[PDB]
Amino acid sequence: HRFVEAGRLVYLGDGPDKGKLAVIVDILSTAAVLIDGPTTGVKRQVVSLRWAMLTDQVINISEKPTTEQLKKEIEASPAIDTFMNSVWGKKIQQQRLRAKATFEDMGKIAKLRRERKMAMKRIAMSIK
Amino acid sequence: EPTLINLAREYNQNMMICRHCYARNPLRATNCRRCRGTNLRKKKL
Amino acid sequence: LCSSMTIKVPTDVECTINKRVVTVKGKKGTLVRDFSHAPLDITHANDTISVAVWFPRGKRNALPRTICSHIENMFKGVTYGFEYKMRLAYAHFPIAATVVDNNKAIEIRNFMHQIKTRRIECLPGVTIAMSTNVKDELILRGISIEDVSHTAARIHESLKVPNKDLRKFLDGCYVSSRGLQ
Amino acid sequence: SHRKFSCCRKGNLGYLPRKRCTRGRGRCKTFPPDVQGAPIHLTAFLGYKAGCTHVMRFIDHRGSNLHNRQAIDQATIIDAPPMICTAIIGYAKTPKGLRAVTTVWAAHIAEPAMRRFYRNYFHAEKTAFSTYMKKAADGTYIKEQLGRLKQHADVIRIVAHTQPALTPLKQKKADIMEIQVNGGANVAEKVDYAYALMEKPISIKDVFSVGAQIDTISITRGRGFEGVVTRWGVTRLPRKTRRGNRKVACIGAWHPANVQYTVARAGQMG
Amino acid sequence: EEIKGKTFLPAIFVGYQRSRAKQRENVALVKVSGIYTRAETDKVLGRLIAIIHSKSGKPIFGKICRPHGNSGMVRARFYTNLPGQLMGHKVRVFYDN
Amino acid sequence: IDCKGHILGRLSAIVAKELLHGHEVALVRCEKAIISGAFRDVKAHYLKKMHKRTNFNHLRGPFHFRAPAEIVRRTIRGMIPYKTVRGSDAMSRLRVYDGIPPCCARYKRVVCPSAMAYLCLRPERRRCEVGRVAHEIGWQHAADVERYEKRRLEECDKWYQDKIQIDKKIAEAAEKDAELQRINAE
Amino acid sequence: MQKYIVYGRRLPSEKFPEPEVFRMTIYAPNEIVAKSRFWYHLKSLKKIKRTHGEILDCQHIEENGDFVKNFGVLLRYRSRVGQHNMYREVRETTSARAMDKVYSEMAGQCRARYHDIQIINVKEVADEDVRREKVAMFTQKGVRFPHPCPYVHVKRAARTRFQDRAPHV
RNA sequence: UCUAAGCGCGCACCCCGCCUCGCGCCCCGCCCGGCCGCGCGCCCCAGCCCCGUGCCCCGUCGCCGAGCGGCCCCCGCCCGGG
RNA sequence: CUUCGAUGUCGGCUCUUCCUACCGUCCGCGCGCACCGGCGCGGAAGCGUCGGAUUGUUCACCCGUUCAAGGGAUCGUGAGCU
RNA sequence: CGGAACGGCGUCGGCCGGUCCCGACA
Repeated sequence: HRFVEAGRLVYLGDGPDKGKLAVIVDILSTAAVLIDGPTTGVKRQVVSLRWAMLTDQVINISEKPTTEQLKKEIEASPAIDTFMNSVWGKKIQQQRLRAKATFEDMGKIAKLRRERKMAMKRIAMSIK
Repeated sequence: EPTLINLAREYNQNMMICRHCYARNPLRATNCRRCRGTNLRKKKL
Repeated sequence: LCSSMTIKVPTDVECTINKRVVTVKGKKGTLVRDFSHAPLDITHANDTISVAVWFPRGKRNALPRTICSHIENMFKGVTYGFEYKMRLAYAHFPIAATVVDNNKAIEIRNFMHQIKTRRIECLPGVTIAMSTNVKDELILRGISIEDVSHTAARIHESLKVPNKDLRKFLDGCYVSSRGLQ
Repeated sequence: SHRKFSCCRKGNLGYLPRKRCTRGRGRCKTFPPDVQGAPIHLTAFLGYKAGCTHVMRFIDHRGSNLHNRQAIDQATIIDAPPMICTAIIGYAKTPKGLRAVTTVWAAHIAEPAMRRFYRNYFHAEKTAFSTYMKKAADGTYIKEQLGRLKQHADVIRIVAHTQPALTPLKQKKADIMEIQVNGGANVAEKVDYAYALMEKPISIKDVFSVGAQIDTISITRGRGFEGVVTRWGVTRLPRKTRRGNRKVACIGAWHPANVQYTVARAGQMG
Repeated sequence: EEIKGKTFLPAIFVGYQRSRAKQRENVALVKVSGIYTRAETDKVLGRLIAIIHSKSGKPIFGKICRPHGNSGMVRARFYTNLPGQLMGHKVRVFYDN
Repeated sequence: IDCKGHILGRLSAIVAKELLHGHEVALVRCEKAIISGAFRDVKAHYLKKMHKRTNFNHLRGPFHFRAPAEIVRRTIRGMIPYKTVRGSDAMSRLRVYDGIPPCCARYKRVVCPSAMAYLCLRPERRRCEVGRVAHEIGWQHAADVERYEKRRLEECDKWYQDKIQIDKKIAEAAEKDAELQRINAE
Repeated sequence: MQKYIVYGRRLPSEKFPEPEVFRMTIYAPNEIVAKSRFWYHLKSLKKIKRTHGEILDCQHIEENGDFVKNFGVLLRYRSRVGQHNMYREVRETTSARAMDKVYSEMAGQCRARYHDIQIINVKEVADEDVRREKVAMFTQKGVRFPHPCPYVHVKRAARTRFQDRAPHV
């Protein structure tokens, strides 16, 4: 299950476009692949398959589809939405939000995280 | 006896010996299993 | 690149493959072989088991076919069985082979007038019987080729002349026929 | 250069260190294998060497010249007065080895056992087991603790004490020794057999049989500081050696630069 | 103590800025938690940190000055100099000031 | 840290650094750690490493501990400055056990993925468990450690069945001030 | 790495007022190495040293990288035994990127550095003309293979190190 | 086709036992007393059964008890003979 | 090259250790291996490799026997000896 | 894993020739 084929939505594990969604277009080798992300921010690039973890959704794609043809299909296909509403999708959105947190914000959250640890002790003691 | 002597010769006499390894090796062998890639075989009656 | 091979499942045998453990069920029994020692995508695919190794390099390419053959030996062994026939070969001294237990072990005595007694215990799933019509011959019958083959190698290994010229002293128990019936 | 003439090392190096034994008396160290479902039996007994006699025996050994012939052979008498069993130790085999669960003692321990527990019985305060005799003697304590052994132990042993009053020895204190109970169908069969013997004499006639073989275990006769020739068996040097002939002439070579553990040295023999 | 409701982000004083030849006890290397990248270190740069002296019980304050390697370790300077028996002991980058 | 599947050297180096940050690590199930390479060769290395001993007195010499946790501990004493106080104290902070003993059964255990042999080591690099090499060099508790880890697992599962049941009650208490923190914690 | 078309000729002389202008297409990291490689060839090929010559242009070509093509390169390389000729095919978006792949493969398998390798020609083989099975395997219309290295998401473990469970792949 | 996966047998060698020493620890007896900590599913990675999280606050407000896991405490000589 | 305001200088005796480039014993395999024997080869340093005549001799040589490899350790071994 | 002449049907990569839908006697 989950294969490197044209259209597979790929999460970008590393690189300039980490944390972004793209579609495989052509496979140069097992090592590489040409991905582009018109709906997202990824421009057309050749990335190593290492930097791109496969996601279950595969988008319908015309062979060698440029950026404009690929965008029409990527916009029409409901695959990006299905992945973004998924458990992996929701985590990616949550991870995106976490990165933009100032030192002042990191403190806010740490107080609200200690408050939770204590709340669970108060609740677990209650569950007798 | 005859056939049983042939069956025993199959398991005891029909082989190929590598001259360096001295290893028993099949009769259609090209290279010795132990003396890796050593191509020199024989077997005597 | 996928190096694939395919085997066709006989309908005499109902086979289940989970993980890399393959269980075949046949008239003569159920055999279970685990192939998790190697990287293979074995698939049921209607009536065809396909081993399917992926990205094969030097010996990964070798794996698809041994597994497919190890599975068809399981299918054949459950459907027909395996009988390896072993003929005791001697000259001056007759070998005495006695089948013991519920036909689950053998004792070979009088090898070259030796006071030693050599009992070889058949592996679980192989039964040793004497020839009903062949003379000086042992029939090893079981559903597993590896079990029936290993049991017969031990019987051959037990009867080994100590020193001497094995070419002149060609006595021993030797596998004569290996076959499904 | 080489020694030039092959000769073995004088001495066994598995009997090293050759030091005076720190253990008080001979200890068993290991016990006979447990063996499952055998007849239940006691593995060891403590005795005191008495003497040696020499016996005439009829030897039925076929293949020996002395078959259906007569032999005078040395034999050693060991005095073995009955031993009172006083306790029952259970050990559970664990990842760290056998670790004792508990040792349950009898409600009454005889004076020779108590004597072992104090250096001078007369000037001793005699407090040993004082609270324990009160906690025991109700019956319930022993059973509840024996129940702990049945549930959490694998190796049940009986702790026995020799009676020195029945011996010509000047000891007056009982040698206390653990003896394994082997052959039980279940652990509970061993503890139950042990309870029958608790606070009661056990005799050699029950423990061993004529014709059976026994491993004697004891501390040897002592000769004190002894020289290399007597202690290790080294050859006395020729009579003209200045500094004496009773020594190992070279204790090593220039390299390794320290004297080796395998080189014979003077010290305690016995 | 001056620090009571000061929340803090856990950190550890790993050791002095050293080479396998020469040690510089003036600057101390601190591993701030949740910071694994030299670029991540910017968020905690120029911030007050403290190490509680183990004999005294009182805080030796200091500031985080600059990043040490690509893996987050920061270089920090303290009002005095850390005694060297305080390596591995925790440092506290306060969320407040 | 459960050393099940952890490559000996690659886990030890992650642990040695945490011992030097004053972290008080305890390593359980060391017997299940993995040494890369054919067993016959791994055993041969551990049997060659046991041949080095001070000729004059072997009791003055290197000590070869045959137990899996004692091998694992010597691996860390190599990647630690032990003669110095910083490293001698760090060596004190380490507790290593084969199996999960009763002392460590009730602690929460983590696993370092970077040092595990499924992610590291290609399929085919011939893995070897530490315990097997230990019984070949001379550990005497291989069977006793398994027999206890079989009974430990049996209680673990009985406890888990009760734990799944209790957690439902804990999770069912999702109404309180905890929701207020969750909404803010974004 | 970059791709340059370098034009150069011998200096004008009284016996030869106009000298011949020679153009070569050199794949090199920088303009200075491209000019250096050009002169190495024009010394051996046409007996023109840099001292006796002028480089009239070292143009940089920015080839379009939108779609993958198959490239076919022929090179001459020098081993510790002696010079050898070799044809390597590579599927890459551009020729400059194709020489990076070839140089990387020649460094790793043939232990050959850039200065040993001389590039006789690079060309775009069509899917029909590809002669290497590594290249041909992916020329096919629909090529689907599992992720070759999905365990390589261990990039999480450095940042994480300890984790409650061992992650599935 | 003994080997590449898989498997059997296998050396006066090696490792273990038995044996010699044994730091520590254990159980018990006398004594039964303080001090400390707060936290448990398992497997498998060519099913990986839904993943790519979590914890991220050991004082930062946490510290009762309960239960478990610890740790410490504890134990004569002279003299006479062997 | 290092030691000459000094590192005692051959063989024997005595004593330990070490190596393998293995003579016998062990395990396989090969012979122009019928057997007995020999002989070649790979693994193998656990044990054994002795008593004497001449010589200061190591070596040599011869006699004998359970038939007898080779070496290293400041050419091991002088506040050990001769 | 200082290292040689020489071996390798270990595995990858090349160069150059020969046959194969005139199926590599049926």
